[PDB]
Order: sequence, then C-alpha cells, then structure tokens
Amino acid sequence: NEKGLLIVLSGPSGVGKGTVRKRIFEDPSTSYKYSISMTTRQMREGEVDGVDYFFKTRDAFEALIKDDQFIEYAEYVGNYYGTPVQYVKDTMDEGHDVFLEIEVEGAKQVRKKFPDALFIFLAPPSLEHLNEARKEVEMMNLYDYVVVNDEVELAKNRIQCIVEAEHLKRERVEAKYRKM
Amino acid sequence: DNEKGLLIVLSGPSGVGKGTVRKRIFEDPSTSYKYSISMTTRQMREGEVDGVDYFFKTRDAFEALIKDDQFIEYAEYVGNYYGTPVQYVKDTMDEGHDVFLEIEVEGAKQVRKKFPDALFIFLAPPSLEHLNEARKEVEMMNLYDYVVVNDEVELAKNRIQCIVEAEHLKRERVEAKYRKMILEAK
Ligand SMILES: Nc1nc2c(ncn2[C@@H]2O[C@H](COP(=O)(O)OP(=O)(O)OP(=O)(O)O)[C@@H](OP(=O)(O)OP(=O)(O)O)[C@H]2O)c(=O)[nH]1
Ligand SMILES: [K+]
Ligand SMILES: [Mg+2]
Repeated sequence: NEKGLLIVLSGPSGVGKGTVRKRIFEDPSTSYKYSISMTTRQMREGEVDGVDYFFKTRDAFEALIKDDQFIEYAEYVGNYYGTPVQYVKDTMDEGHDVFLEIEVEGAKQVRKKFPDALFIFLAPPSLEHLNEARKEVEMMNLYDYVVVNDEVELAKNRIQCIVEAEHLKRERVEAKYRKM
Repeated sequence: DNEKGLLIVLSGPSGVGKGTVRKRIFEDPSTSYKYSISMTTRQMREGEVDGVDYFFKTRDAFEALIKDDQFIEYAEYVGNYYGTPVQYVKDTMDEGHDVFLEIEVEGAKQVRKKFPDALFIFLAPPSLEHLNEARKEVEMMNLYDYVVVNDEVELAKNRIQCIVEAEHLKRERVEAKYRKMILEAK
C-alpha cells in the first residue's frame, strides 16, 4: 500500500551524520521513526538497552545473522553493529517513514533487500572548499543523493527537500491513484 | 564536460493551472531558472507583450519554422500553434543555467523523446486527491518523474522548487563534478 519510505543516511566517519539526523528529528513539519541498532559492545554509563542500542552477546548477534535478521551489519574493532529487519518492515507497513543511520559500506547490503530505499550520502565541507577526496567520492557510488554538511541547518533543509521530493515521485503517486 | 543546466518541464491537463504556477515561480527572486519564451500563432491578448509572454508569429512563419526543425516541440491547442524554440534552450543549458518549459501534454511527449533525462513534473488537479476522468489523467502521467497537486499556487511552487533542488543533489550529477575536479587537478 502506501508503505513508508526507508531513508538511509550515511557518510564518512566524523562527518556529523548524528548531528544532522538530530536536527531532522527536531523538525515539527515531519514525523520520522528511527531504527535502533543492535550491538555487541558493552553498555556504557548513561546508556539504556532498547534506547541507545539493543545490547546483545556476540553469539546472539551471530545467531541473528544466521537467521537473516539484519538488513545490514558490520564488525568494528571486534564489536558487531546492525539493523534489525522486523522493526523496519513493521514500521514501514504501518505507513511511517523510517531513518537508518548506517556506516558507509553497509548501503550495498541494504540495497539488495530494499532497492527502492532513499540513500543519502552526507559529504564533508572540505570537498567544497577544495587524495582523501578520492576515497570519499568512491563511497558515494552506493548512494542516490549527496548533501554537503556545511552547516547543520542547510544540510537538514536539503535532506527534507529530498524526502519531500521522494513522496512526490510519479511511480509512487501513480500507484496510489491506480490502486484507488 | 561543462556542467549543463537541467531542463525542467511543467505540464499536466488542460485548465489545471500550469500558467498560474509558472507565473508565480518566475515572480520569486530566488528562482534561478531561465524561462523558455514560447512561440505561438494565437492573437496577443490585453496585457501581453511580444517577447515577454510569447513570441507571436503568423501560421505561415510558424509552419516554415516547423519545416526547418526549429522547435524542440510544437503542438496545436484550441486551433493555434505553440512551440519551444530550439536554440534558446540549448544555448542556455550549455551556459549551465536550468531552463524551464511550461507546455501542454502533447508537447511534453516530444520533449521526452529528445531529452529523456529532462525533469518532467505533472501538475495534477486537486479533484484527483479529493476522491473515467481520473483514469485518463493517470494514463497521462506515465512518462512523468513527479506529480504535484495544484491545491494552492504557493504550495505547488514550493514543491516544484524542492524537486529541482533535489535533482541538483543527485549523486550521478554530484559524483561527476567531484570526479572531474579531482581529475583536472592532475
Ligand atoms: N506544447 C506547447 N504548449 C504550450 C507552449 N506554450 C504554452 N503552451 C500551452 O498552451 C496552452 C494555452 O496557453 P494560453 O493560450 O496562454 O492560454 P491560457 O492562459 O491557458 O488560458 P486558456 O486556456 O485560454 O483558458 C497552455 O496549456 P493549458 O491551457 O492546458 O494550461 P493551463 O493549465 O494553464 O490551463 C500552455 O501550457 C509551448 O511552447 N508548447
Ligand atoms: K510556454
Ligand atoms: Mg489553459
């Protein structure tokens, strides 16, 4: 039906994707859901299970990998991080747009399962001020749109526009009227 | 090579208000696009100026221009010719400026044939949203990239502006700019 969009935000480490995502979620003009990732790293002071992350053992995470229960996962410095599939599918089926915040290479995994998801790459402003740039540009080929994080407000506006445009796409709007 | 401007095509059914939305778009000083001034054979109306609203032409001259392949597209609407002159569109895109067409649906089909990567926006009546007329309107949108409802002129303008902004952020376009920058530093 009118399933919600899957919106995938990534970019190089330290680019400020968390900060931009937080700005997007402060905007009252839209209402998004957020996929809380699973991790095998230890819970740190102040963190709460099912809020910051779902904290699991390495054996549990690997059992879930085996059962195809992640849209994407990766291992960083000995700890798994990944996106549980069921929350995403259920939330989209309820009509809600859902954001994933993932690391860059994970887009290939997501696209295999959700080829029509909206992939947004957040680029550092050092690209617009201009070797390391080659690596950053190489990362982009997995994504649909590129937004420079020059200022948090401007980046948020650009992303909101991209999402609004996605809701106006003909294939989506056409299907809605056809099915009616 | 040189980064070309986008070709933006606004169309949709008779009487949906393409003219009114286009007019509002070009009253906005933040609008970056260049408007393609069409040729027509219809009579000039009170308040219109030759070379602003349209380039007004005779049927003989318009038909000679058709024969010489001087239109990206032309159509007949209510017994008059309307068409988009070719050189202005090509020159303006080549200078890196986005170009905006406001045209009827038969013309838009011809543009798609020549510019398959142009941005096609279908302006829909709010009657479709409210609840045979609908089916025909849906068939008309098949070639289009986006659908914008003309519920309010200001709202339609804003949706269009966002669509064009989003297309400027497309990775293929952005990736090609950066790949070129990196290459020409060498
Ligand atoms: N193919 C083509 N069409 C053009 C071109 N220029 C203008 N048109 C269309 O020709 C139609 C008539 O234009 P106009 O003569 O200026 O008349 P209008 O202002 O539309 O009032 P009228 O139709 O007489 O009540 C419009 O479609 P609508 O009346 O449906 O628009 P809309 O959605 O705005 O109704 C225009 O979009 C062109 O270069 N090529
Ligand atoms: K026109
Ligand atoms: Mg009209």
